[PDB]
Amino acid sequence: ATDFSKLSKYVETLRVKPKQSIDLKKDFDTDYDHKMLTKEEGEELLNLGISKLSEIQEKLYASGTKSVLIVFQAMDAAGKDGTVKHIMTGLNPQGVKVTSFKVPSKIELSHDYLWRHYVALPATGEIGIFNRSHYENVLVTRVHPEYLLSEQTSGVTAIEQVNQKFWDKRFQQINNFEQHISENGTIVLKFFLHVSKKEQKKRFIERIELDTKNWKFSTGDLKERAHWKDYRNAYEDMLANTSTKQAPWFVIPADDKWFTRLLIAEIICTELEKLNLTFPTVSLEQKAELEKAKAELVAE
Ligand SMILES: O=P(O)(O)C(Nc1cc(Cl)cc(Cl)c1)P(=O)(O)O
Repeated sequence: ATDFSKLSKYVETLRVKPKQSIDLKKDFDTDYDHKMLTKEEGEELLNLGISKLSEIQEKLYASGTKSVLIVFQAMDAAGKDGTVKHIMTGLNPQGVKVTSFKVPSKIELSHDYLWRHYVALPATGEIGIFNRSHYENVLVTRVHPEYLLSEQTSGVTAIEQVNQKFWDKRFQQINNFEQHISENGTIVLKFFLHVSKKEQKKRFIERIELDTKNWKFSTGDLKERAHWKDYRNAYEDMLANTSTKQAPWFVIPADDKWFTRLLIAEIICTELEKLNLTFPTVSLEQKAELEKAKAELVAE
């Protein structure tokens, strides 16, 4: 009945189940038109979600036991960078690291495609946010197989060699990677921000018309949009083969940003709450030390 219980219920429908097939036009909304709360209420609940998340982070850091890896993927202008900024703003910098994986360096191209991601994994007690991730290697690379030609370790000397079997094998490799880290103390949560083609267009135009922001918009941004369908295919096949119970994907409607952020904060808090984190407790010995310390201070 409660608005929070409505949200909690709705959130469980966003998890990609391991056995399901994925049609992003039909099975998953870019916009939710049955919202259980107003924007204003959503904004106030998001702030609580960020505070709860900061509390969890501090308990995680003080514990130094599990690590947390949060992956974000999205089409351009879905609101991924803003979502990451908004979260980061409310967390302590000491225990939290954002890595944005760009075009690989020459050195990175001299290792397997997973190496730079493995290198950047979170240490125990830390939270690692991959803003773009290892998944780029079954997404941007799949839409533009020509990139595989610069990958010395990938074994591809001509794009005609690349077929469904090449992608199936990357999905297995990615799954093995995430299972391993999951079996060795890392909680893995993956978010695809799902924005409609129409809303992407409206965001592109809005930016182009802002004399304050339009220095940021290139011709290349259109080019990736012209591959909308190829990206959708790549995303579908990936979500259908790399969401496990242990490392789930969540598809988040991205067309209303406040709602996107709310949902992501909720899911992260919900999932991390299963860890039952608590702050350190003060033992009798420690209590005696405190009382002694305070006595000495007062005695000065
Ligand atoms: O990652 P975000 O989606 O937040 C991205 N926003 C954005 C906006 C426009 Cl109108 C065009 C393009 Cl190509 C991107 P950013 O500029 O915040 O990184």
